[PDB]
Amino acid sequence: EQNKDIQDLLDKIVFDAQHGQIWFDENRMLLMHTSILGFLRKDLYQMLGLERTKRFFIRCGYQAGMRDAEVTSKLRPNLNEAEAFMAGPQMHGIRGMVQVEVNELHLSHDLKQFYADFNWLNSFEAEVHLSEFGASDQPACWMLLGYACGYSSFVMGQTIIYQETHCVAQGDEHCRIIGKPLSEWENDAVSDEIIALQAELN
Amino acid sequence: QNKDIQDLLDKIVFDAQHGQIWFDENRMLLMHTSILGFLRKDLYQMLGLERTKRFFIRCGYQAGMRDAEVTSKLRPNLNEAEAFMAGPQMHGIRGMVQVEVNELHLSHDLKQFYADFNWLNSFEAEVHLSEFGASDQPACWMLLGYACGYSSFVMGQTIIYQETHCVAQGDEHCRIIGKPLSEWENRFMSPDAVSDEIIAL
Ligand SMILES: Oc1cccc(Cl)c1
Ligand SMILES: Oc1cccc(Cl)c1
Ligand SMILES: [Zn+2]
Ligand SMILES: [Zn+2]
Repeated sequence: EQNKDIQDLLDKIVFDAQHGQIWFDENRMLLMHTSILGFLRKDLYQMLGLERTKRFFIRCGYQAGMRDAEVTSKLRPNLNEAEAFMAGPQMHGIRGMVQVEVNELHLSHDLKQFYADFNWLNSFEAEVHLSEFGASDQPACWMLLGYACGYSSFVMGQTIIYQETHCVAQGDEHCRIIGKPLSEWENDAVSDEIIALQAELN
Repeated sequence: QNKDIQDLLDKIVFDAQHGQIWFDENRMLLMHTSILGFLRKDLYQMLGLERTKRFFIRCGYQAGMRDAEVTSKLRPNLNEAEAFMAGPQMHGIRGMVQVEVNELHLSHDLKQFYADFNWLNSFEAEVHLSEFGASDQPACWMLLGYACGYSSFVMGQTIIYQETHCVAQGDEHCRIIGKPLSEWENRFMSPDAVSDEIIAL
C-alpha cells in the first residue's frame, strides 16, 4: 500500500534465491550483516590509517552513489528534478543504510545551483562505529556521505560536496548533512576535499 | 511454494521508509558488489596478493560464523544435514553463490564431514575477472572463508575447504570439497589459525 513513491525502484530489485543472485537493473547486490561492515572498518583501521580507511569508505560510497544515479536517471524522466533526485535518498532507505528526512532542497541543473539539508535517521554506519570504536570525536558516516556526493554530483553536472554536521556517533540525537557545490564551500579524489573540508569546519 | 528455505526467508523484513533490513534481531544491508571490488583492488596494490587473499578469507569466515550463530537453533526436528544446509541456502539468499550438492554427509557425534559442492553464479568469480581478469588459481576467497566459518562452527571443529575448480580460472563452474583438518593430506585466536590453514591450499 505505502510505496507509491518508491515502487518504480522496487520493480527493478529482483531476488533470485535459488540461483544465488540479487539484481538492481543489470547490477548484482549482496545482502550483508552490518556487523561485518564494522569488522571490516576495524580491520582496515588496523592495517591502514584512520585516513586511508575513511578514504576507502568515502570512495566506495561515491561509486555506489554514482552507479545508482546512472540507473535511477535512465528511468523516471517524466518527473521534475526534485522528484527525480529523490531516488537517491529512497535508494539509501531501500538498501537498509539510512532514512532520509528532507529539511531543505533547492536545485537546478541548468542554473548549476544546489543546496540540501537532510537528516539521517537510524544510520547503520554510526551504529557500527560506536560498536567498534565507541564515542567519536568526529562524524562517522563515511560511506553514506560519499554516496550522497556521488549520487548528487552525477545528477547535477558537477561536484556537489556534503558535510555531516551532527552525527549519532558524536552523541548527537540524529545525524545531519548539508550539500552544496564545491566552490560554495568557503573556504578523481573528491574524497580529499570531503576530508579536508571537515577539518576546516571547527 | 517453492521453498525448503522459507524458515530462513520468514526472518527477513525489509523496512525501506525507516532505512532498515532485518534478519531476526540482526540488521542487514543490500550492498553493491563494487565495494568488495575496490577493497580487492586497493589491497592488491597496497598489500600484495597473499595478504589480500587472507583478508578476504577472514571476512568470509566471520560472516559464515555469524550466520551459523543465528541459524543454529532453528531446525531441531530435521536431521543434521538438512539443518546444515542453512549455510548453503543463506549464501544463495544473500546473492553470493548458488550451491548444488554433489555429496554431503556429516555426524557431529562421530566427528565426520564430507561436502562436495558446485558453486554457480559466484559473485566473487565475477568480481575477480572484472578487476584482475583470468586467474591462475581459484579466487573465491570470501565464499571459501564463509564455508569454512559456518561449517567449522556447526561441527564444533576445524573444517577446511578446497576450491577445486573456479570460474575465475576458465572452468565452467566453481567447485569445492570440505573435510575436517585430519582428513586432508597436511575463541578469536583460533579463527586466525583456521583462516591461515584455509589459505595454505
Ligand atoms: O542519503 C542521501 C543524501 C543525499 C543524496 C542522496 Cl542520493 C542520498
Ligand atoms: O556455500 C557454502 C558452502 C559450504 C558451507 C556453507 Cl555454510 C556455504
Ligand atoms: Zn552519522
Ligand atoms: Zn570460484
